[PDB]
Amino acid sequence: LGATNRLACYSDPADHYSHRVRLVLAEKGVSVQLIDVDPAHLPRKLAEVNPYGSVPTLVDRDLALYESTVVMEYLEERYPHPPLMPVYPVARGNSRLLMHRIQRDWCALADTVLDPRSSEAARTEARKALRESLTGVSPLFSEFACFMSDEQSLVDCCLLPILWRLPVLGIELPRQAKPLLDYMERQFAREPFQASLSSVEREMRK
Amino acid sequence: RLACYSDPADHYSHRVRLVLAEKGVSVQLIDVDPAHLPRKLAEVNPYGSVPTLVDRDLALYESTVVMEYLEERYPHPPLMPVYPVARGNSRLLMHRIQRDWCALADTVLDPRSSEAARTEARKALRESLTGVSPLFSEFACFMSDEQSLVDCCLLPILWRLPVLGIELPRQAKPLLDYMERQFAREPFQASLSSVEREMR
Repeated sequence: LGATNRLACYSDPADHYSHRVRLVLAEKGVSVQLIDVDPAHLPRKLAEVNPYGSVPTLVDRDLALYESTVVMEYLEERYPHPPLMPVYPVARGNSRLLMHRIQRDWCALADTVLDPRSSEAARTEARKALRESLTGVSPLFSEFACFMSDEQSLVDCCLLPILWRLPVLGIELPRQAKPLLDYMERQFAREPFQASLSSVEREMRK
Repeated sequence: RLACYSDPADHYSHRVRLVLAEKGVSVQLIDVDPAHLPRKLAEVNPYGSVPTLVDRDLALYESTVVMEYLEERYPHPPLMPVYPVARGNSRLLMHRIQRDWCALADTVLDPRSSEAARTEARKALRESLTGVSPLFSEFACFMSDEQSLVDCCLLPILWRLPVLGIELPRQAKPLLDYMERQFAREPFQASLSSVEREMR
């Protein structure tokens, strides 16, 4: 009788994967009960719906979804307004490809830097590799208002939680990265990004 | 023609050959040796991965990106449910097939792996498949009554059981029944490489 019946999200307030989803929810303006989870003490209602006990986990009546991209895609399709994906197959495939490249080229490296199981070498090299990669891609931010598009999209939702975390990743971008820095300044100021932040995430910057 | 860079032995490439077969689209298949990466593939895919789909101005890779592209590009016949909830459940089940079954299949087949990891992966895979067999009685396809990208992830692993060193127990009848009809389907037969044939 106590089964889930309202939209809610099990979210680790410190975790960039959870941030992705909180950001997509904030862009959609939908009503959602955020449920903070400690990643070392999973709640019981989460375990009985996600046998991997990962977050973010999105639940609603007769619904349990996890893995951030599954969730984000569910959200884009369930709540079309406003659109965070292009509609036609070519553009849509290019946005999904770019989300996969962000995951492998950037998110993986951030995860290596943050994970206490990483060796010294691994963390340092990843941290350096991530800094050089973002520096490398920076000129592309002079070409579109968002990342590889003039439109807010799930691409941005994947990238922004990492960029928000550069200080906690021990990374600073050089002056030549102005375009990427300008993107960050614009994007962090948007109301939906400001709404996506947990308190612990706020405390990660000034 | 659309072109597809495909490793004829690789289950991930098999997924995309199978989707292409389901959609009946005319495709130039270019076989790739993982040891020797074609220049024209390097030009469009900086990771040198397969399967890779190329059209004019289009280069897609990662098997799920490619499969979803093919579902949206060539809508007939549909390989995904139309509505957001059932589609989310279909994507979730593809994720679970990936982490529970494909990852185990990958460790078995990787020549880099130690013998102990290969042994446990075989056993884990054998048991999970045997456990879900009852589900195959409830639906014509895997967790649905319509051919789907879910089956497309699953079938290349099922095909590969003998090379993985797994036989399903006689009690797994609904799963075997699913295989018996699924393997005989014209698109599935169209999907097989000469090397995949040689695995049974």
